[PDB]
Amino acid sequence: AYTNSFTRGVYYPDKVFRSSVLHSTQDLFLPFF
Amino acid sequence: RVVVLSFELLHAPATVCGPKKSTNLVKNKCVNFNFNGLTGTGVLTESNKK
Repeated sequence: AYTNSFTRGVYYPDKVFRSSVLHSTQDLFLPFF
Repeated sequence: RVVVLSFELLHAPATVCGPKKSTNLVKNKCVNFNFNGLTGTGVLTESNKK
């Protein structure tokens, strides 16, 4: 009936390449767990 | 008769571009570049950024 979601709801918010950086973005994401 | 042309700012590879002709590319030199309307000055080099 129901299960526990996990770290699966993460998508690339845009098409810009970034590396070795922690980037803060606000978008419509699936809440963890 | 009204037609409003809505332009969606570049983010992805562009396919509908203006009449500006391209030129050849020169590496390892300070150049004034314009890539699909994105402008700037700098030296263009080879990279390992995947």
